[PDB]
Amino acid sequence: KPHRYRPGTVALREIRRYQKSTELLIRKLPFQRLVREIAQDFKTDLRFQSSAVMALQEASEAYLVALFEDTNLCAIHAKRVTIMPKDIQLARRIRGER
Amino acid sequence: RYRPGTVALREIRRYQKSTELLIRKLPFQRLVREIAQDFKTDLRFQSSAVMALQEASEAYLVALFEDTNLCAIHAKRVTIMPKDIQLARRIRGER
Amino acid sequence: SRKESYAIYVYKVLKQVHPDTGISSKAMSIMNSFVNDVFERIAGEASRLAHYNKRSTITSREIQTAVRLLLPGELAKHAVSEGTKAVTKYTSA
Amino acid sequence: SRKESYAIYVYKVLKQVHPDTGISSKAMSIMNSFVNDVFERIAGEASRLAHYNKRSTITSREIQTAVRLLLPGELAKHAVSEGTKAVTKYTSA
Amino acid sequence: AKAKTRSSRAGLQFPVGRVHRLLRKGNYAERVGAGAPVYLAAVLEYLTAEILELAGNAARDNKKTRIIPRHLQLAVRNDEELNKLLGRVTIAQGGVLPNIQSVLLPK
Amino acid sequence: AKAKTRSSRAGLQFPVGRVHRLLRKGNYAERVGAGAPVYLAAVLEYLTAEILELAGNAARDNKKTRIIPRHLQLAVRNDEELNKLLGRVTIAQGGVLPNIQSVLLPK
Amino acid sequence: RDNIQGITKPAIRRLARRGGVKRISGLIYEETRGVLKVFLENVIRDAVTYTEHAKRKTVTAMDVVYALKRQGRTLYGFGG
Amino acid sequence: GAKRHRKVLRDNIQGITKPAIRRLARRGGVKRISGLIYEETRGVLKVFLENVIRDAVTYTEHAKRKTVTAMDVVYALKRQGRTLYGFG
Amino acid sequence: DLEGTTKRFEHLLSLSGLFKHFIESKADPKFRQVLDVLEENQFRESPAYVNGQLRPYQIQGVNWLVSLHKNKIAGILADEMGLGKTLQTISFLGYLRYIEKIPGPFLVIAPKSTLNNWLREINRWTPDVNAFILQGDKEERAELIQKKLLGCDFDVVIASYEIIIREKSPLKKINWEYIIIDEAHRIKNEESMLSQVLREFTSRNRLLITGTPLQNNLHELWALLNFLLPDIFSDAQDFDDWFSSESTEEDQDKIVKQLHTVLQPFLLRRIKSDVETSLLPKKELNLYVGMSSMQKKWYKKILEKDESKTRLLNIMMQLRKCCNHPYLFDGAEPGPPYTTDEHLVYNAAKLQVLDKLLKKLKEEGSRVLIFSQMSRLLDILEDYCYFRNYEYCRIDGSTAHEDRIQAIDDYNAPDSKKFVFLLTTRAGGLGINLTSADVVVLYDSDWNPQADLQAMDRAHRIGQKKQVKVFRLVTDNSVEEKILERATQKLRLDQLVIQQNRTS
DNA sequence: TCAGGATGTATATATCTGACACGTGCCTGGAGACTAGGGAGTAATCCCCTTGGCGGTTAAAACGCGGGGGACAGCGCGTACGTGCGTTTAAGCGGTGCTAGAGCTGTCTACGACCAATTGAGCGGCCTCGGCACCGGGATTCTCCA
DNA sequence: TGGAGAATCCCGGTGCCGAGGCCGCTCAATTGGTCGTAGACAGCTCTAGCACCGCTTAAACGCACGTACGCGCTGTCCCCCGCGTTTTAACCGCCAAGGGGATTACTCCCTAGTCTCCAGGCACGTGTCAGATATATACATCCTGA
Ligand SMILES: Nc1ncnc2c1ncn2[C@@H]1O[C@H](COP(=O)(O)OP(=O)(O)O)[C@@H](O)[C@H]1O
Ligand code: BEF
Ligand SMILES: [Mg+2]
Repeated sequence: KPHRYRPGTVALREIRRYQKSTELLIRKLPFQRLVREIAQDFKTDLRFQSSAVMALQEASEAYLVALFEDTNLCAIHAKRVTIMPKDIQLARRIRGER
Repeated sequence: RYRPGTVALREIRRYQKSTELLIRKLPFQRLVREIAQDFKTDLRFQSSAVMALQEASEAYLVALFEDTNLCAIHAKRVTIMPKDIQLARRIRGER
Repeated sequence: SRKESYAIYVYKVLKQVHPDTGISSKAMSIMNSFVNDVFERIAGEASRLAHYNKRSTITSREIQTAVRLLLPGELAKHAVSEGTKAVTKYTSA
Repeated sequence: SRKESYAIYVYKVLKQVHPDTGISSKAMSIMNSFVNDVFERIAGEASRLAHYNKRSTITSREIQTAVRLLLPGELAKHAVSEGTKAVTKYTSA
Repeated sequence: AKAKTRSSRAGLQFPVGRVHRLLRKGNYAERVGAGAPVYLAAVLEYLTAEILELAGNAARDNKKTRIIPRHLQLAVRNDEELNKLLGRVTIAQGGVLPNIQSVLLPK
Repeated sequence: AKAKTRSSRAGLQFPVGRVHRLLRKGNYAERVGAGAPVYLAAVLEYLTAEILELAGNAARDNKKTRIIPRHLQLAVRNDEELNKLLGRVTIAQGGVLPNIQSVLLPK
Repeated sequence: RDNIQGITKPAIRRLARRGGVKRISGLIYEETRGVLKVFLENVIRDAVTYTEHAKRKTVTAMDVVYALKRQGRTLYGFGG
Repeated sequence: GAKRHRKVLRDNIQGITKPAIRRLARRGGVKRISGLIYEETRGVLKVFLENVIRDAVTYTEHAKRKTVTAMDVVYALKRQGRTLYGFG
Repeated sequence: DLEGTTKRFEHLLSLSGLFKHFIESKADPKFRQVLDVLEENQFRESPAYVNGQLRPYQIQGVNWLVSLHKNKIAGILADEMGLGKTLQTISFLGYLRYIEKIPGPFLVIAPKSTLNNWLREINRWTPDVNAFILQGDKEERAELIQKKLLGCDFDVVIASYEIIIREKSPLKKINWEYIIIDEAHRIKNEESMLSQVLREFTSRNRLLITGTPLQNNLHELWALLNFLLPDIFSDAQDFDDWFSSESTEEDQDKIVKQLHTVLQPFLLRRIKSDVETSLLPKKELNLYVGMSSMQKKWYKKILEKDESKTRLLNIMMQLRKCCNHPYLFDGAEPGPPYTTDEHLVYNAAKLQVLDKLLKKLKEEGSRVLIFSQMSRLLDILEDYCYFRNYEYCRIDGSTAHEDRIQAIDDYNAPDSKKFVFLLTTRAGGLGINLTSADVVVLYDSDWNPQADLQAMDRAHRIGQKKQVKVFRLVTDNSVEEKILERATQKLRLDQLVIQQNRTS
């Protein structure tokens, strides 16, 4: 029989890995395309610096990590372990971002 | 007799319609003076200063209670609880 | 001593908007505070912009940019339109 | 074009604290940003203190009060101690 | 000759001269342009007029002829852009919007 | 006479002259006292030395000899005063403190 | 001297009702008293710092307004 | 034939893939994730980026430039009350 | 080393004292020490270890190369492409294998479409040579390195441009004899990583090869040249300002003789026209066609920025896409099913004349080759070939290692009904031979006209039994006209001096 | 399901009063006028840097699938919270009494701005080796099913 | 109550590239004068904050009582995790080519500083009417029982 881990073991191992590391977690080209597309709706034909795009990505990832921590707290509060869109919405609503 | 949860809703409507303060003036003032006693001794307060403190404190507590209510509903309850308050403050980052 | 505020100007605007409506003292003080707070926000943002570009003169262009940064969405368009109209009339006459 | 920063000074402080530890380049950029940010916070608070009291000078009393308003607890206490020490030494010598 | 105030020649009600003075005496920059006060005063007048008309409508809905902090609160918190602008502001003697969650209401 | 820097006179490491120039050109007030730059330089040096000491301990705690943004992040977020001070600050490439919730772990 | 108990139970219930709380636990009261004390401590400490810097001995309404503004809670209606 | 038009489906916001979002949640400390979290996260990120980019572009356009710079992005973030260290 | 330096100067100083001037124009290590003492004081039979016949100029080139080897000096086989220079190289490696009896470690570099050809010809001619095509993933390279490359069980190894960059460390450990560099066009830049890693290897000799010489500048020239004899030059702007760029200011055009005489024995270039080896030239036509009427509207939409709300950050490339083909701009093809019919040819300007020419050449028996820059445009051409149901093979960038080979063989199979052959420009036409084809057509113009010349002569080599009929497509009243004008400008900025090199 | 009792809430009308709208008088701050000079604008030049495509590799995303474990719904029960009532208690308002200290004016001096001459500390450019990040094998530890 | 497989750590060797030290120069920091005004300090006024007492009454409090809700337990099923396999697009090198951002020099007009003067805005009365307050009737709505 193939050797399978119990569900959650790999989750915890990944959690330790990614809280140990510090590299960026989103692919740079997809992120850059997204940034350029969003900018297209404000001023046509802009021209970003590489450092500018990197700063945007740093800030975005930090923001999302903090939001997921808050979402985890809300999900635990509801006596769950699975984070859900209502959990995200509650976190943002309490933060005052809705 | 009214069934539980009726006078409470009536009070909700009344106090959301009203505007005045909800804490007694002299108890709040004694509390303020006692707290300030720990920073510098023998202060002296303007009446408008104490009134401003009361307005700010009541506004703060009311908003905090709205957030606590949201958390309580989120856990499928109708009864706010200390852990609801703690969650609200932790999310806001006051911890 | 003589202490100044925006009460008379707020009252003139009120009589232009609702011609037969008064305003109480506490509300008047609140709106005085509002005008001061908004003034200070805009002026501070304009100051920071001017220092950012190594200039040393706050002009209507920095005021316009600060308005666009602070005011939200649909308010910004009307605000900049009113400012442009006023400056244009002021320079023309 | 010349561009000035706090690299040499942060490095001297580092060599006083940890005599053999080095420091990378991104870490130094972060420390430079940190120093600039704290400078701006303290200076802005002192500015508004001076304006509130209708003064036109930023003195060590304003700087001390701004430190006491910004830094928390033990940081405030030791920072006040250090600033006072430096000013006393500066005047006496 | 006979003076004609800057506010008048700009078509405003707020004081252009006073705003000019406040800008200069506020340590915002070394110099202050000539159209900066006109622009700023026009913007301040616009915002004041906006809040005033909303508060006037609220007071009329309440069948009063005078505006009060409750009416200012209602106007600000019912207009979403003004509410976003004044998001971290407490209005003395303001109150709160009437609001009850759906789940609390009886079925 | 003979030049002796104000930083040396105060017994500091940060540039009192540079701080004085920056306070002058920053348009913070109309005038700048003579002890303000000394006080401000002393405060900035104190805070810098505090964080550098903590980060150096963090770096030595990983058997390293050079301080990196991860080490700065660890020091700041582990000291509670500095965490309270830099509560709104994101440190680039800093990462996160290791923390798994109590109920997530296997019982 | 037990002044925090001066913030009675009915006062807290009134605040909760204005916030919209239909049904309240029983442990809420001590929790809310602690929260209120912490908030007051922060604001009053900043206000007293402003007062002491101005070399006054009376806490004015403007000091409270400034302290609230510094902590991020702007307050309209108490002068400027 | 008819292969020159087989791939027209980028939709850049989809570029933030499911595994990337899951990695972000793992660093946040999340043990288990619902399946609807991905679309919600994409929406949240889009709103955040729109706000920041609007502010940065306003700064740039004020400066009579055509190149958004790291400083402009930093100042937009700081104006939103999210101070960022490490980019000058 | 220094003995080798003295041996090199024995033949370098045997040329003009210009090498002395270069040594004495340095603004200097102990090379002067061996310079001062000297200052004050074959096989023309086409040797039979090959399996075939050597051409006369081929034998002459081999003799020049062995003269360089005996002098221990370097050079550049700048002979025009398709002159059996592969045969020259194979006979030269056979010379080193047999006359000196030294088959050792050798290194050859070729483009990916061309790693096949070198191994095929070396097997066809000297099957006594152990050669590899070092291809495969990390693991397929892993056992290749571990077993045979580490086991020293080879003579020559054939790799691609990037694989050497990937395997520098397991290759630095092997000191070489030759680093054979086909199509040496990557070297034109000094900061190119290929150059950066090829200053690292240490072979006894360094035989640079090309299809065409320098592209733009004396800058380019010394960029190639430095990696021939580096310890001799080791200088950057000395070489430039010493020659002053064809007398860029006085326009004397006589100081070029100094450079030209320096390089004449220091390089070896021959023309196909002089030694025919095929006795048949090539024709050339520029089919100036009008820019299509329908896409006139979108071309206006691009000029006046009229479709809308899209980026234009490289107006060059945008207009170039428009000049190539309308449908690339993501929406010119309105059909939700994306109809495939005569409307495509109707809407594209070039394709109408192209269809006429295809109908002509199918009957005429012309076996055609097509080059392009846009892989997406080649996608559209593949769909249109499906429309006309022609046999072909599509080689593009990033197809495969084996699939390139099999498609080439299928096209070049005798009596192959593959009428057309879709190909890119910068990945396809860099050394392969397609004499089975006769006519070559360019869909677009390229900002490297020397690369264009590299392209057309794919079928115009030894083995061409028909007349080469070149049909370049240029769009009338388009920016491609200015493309062609600048192309001609850069042709003449180089070709005059290239033609002076041979005469004097 | 509805009826009728019971309770709280809105609607109507008559009466005070004190907060606001308005008029007077005055004085100080804004407008008009004029000058100097420095900041901002404009032109020309240059050179680094951003963009778009491809080529080729290869790591990561996408996809399918079994299965298990966690979300979720229902049920019971027991106690903690809401509603009401009589008793007590302290808030609120008024009044009298007193003085600390807030706020203002006047003098004058010492401290900070500004300028000019001088010099040395810090910045950009340049070279070099040691800390660090793999890379492979081997050893240990963890997890999971018996 | 177990060995077996996968994960992880231990240790040594290797290549590299960026941190750290040296060096010329230039521009900002220091030193020394003069000069003008901010504010330090004294002295005066009178506001408003602190303290206490008396009386009314509205809220707080303590207790009884009942039920609605929180919480524990059980079962079910659906949807997420884990892993193997195929496909796709990210990533870095490369090639051109312009363009945009920085620098430099010169010019002019727009803002600060100064002075004169008068009217707009502020402090101070004054009446009066919008709102606060008190009663009375109408109606909605909740709740137990049918
Ligand atoms: N001496 C010769 N004898 C027979 N065939 C030749 C000779 N020289 C060249 N060829 C043919 O001409 C073609 C040219 O190929 P190659 O030598 O690779 O040219 P290049 O090296 O210039 O690309 C080869 O396919 C070969 O078959
Ligand atoms: F003549 Be070679 F194939 F370029
Ligand atoms: Mg050949």
